[PDB]
Amino acid sequence: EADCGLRPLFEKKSLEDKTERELLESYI
Amino acid sequence: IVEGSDAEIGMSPWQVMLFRKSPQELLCGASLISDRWVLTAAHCLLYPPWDKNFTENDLLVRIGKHSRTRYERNIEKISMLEKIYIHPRYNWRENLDRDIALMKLKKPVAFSDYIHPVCLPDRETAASLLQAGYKGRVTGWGNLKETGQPSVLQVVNLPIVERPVCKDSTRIRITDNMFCAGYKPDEGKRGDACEGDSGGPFVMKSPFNNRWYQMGIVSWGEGCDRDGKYGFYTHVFRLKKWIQKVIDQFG
Amino acid sequence: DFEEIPEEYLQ
Ligand SMILES: C[n+]1ccccc1CNC(=O)[C@@H]1CCCN1C(=O)[C@H](N)Cc1ccccc1
Ligand SMILES: *[C@@H]1O[C@H](CO)[C@@H](O)[C@H](O)[C@H]1NC(C)=O
Ligand code: NA
Ligand code: NA
Repeated sequence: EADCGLRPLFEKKSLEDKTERELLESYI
Repeated sequence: IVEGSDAEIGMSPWQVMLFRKSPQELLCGASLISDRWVLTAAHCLLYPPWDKNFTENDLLVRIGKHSRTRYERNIEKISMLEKIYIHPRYNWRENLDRDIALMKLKKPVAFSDYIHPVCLPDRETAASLLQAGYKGRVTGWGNLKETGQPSVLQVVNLPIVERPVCKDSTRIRITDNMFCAGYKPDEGKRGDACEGDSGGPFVMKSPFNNRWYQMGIVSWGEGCDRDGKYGFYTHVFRLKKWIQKVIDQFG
Repeated sequence: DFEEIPEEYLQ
């Protein structure tokens, strides 16, 4: 789906969940 | 999930619960990949050593859930199965090689704030993200310890582990269709999937396009959260040609 | 341990 992987309550409204930053920090 | 935390509302809207009709109980996790297709581990449906061989009419899928045991009126949606497809080279005899299955729903599920599909990786995102040290996220309603059960969906973030370390942690033959994840004893932090988390997703958020991709399926481990052991996950990209073949032919 | 689900889904 064109919209896959974009969560209505997070990415769709530009809100971040409490631990996604931990993932980002590991992507070096 | 061992040593995880409560999910936030809508944190994993592709999460699916495979539910046994009789007796009513949690069977496995799974994930929503379109309005009609659900992805899970083959061993959730077929595992002869344990006399497991479910048919479509034996199960339901429950989508949009947060609470493990509650009927989440006006939020979750319950779907019947039209057909199960198990990888034809799924190796239940030895090492769970190619531990992957698809379930086609009888009717499309309506997306909502709580129900939304995850992306499957292409070659490029897999190459970029499937690297030792990079973290993914595992979710499920499985046991909180190896030897109890959660009120709500649990989540844990875990690093992908170097292949030689995965290989050296076990006597089981590892294949290119698997990867392993978890902290090493010297890393302090911990966490793992456990019984009941089987079939659920290992996801990563691409820093290139800010979308979530399902890189793995919870497959196997020796105990749960043991020092020096790691969780093993089906390598979704490696098996994507099969996924696409099934969807193209039966979709 | 699970709350009953609507009968419509068990038919
Ligand atoms: C228990 N566990 C830990 C981490 C992730 C997922 C799981 C759940 N998976 C399982 O319980 C699977 C199903 C069949 C036996 N099994 C296992 O994980 C076995 N403990 C190890 C095994 C692996 C491959 C072939 C035979 C045995
Ligand atoms: C599992 O069940 C099907 C029938 O529903 C049967 O044909 C099959 O032989 C059984 N065992 C397998 C696939 O190992
Ligand atoms: Na080994
Ligand atoms: Na471990």
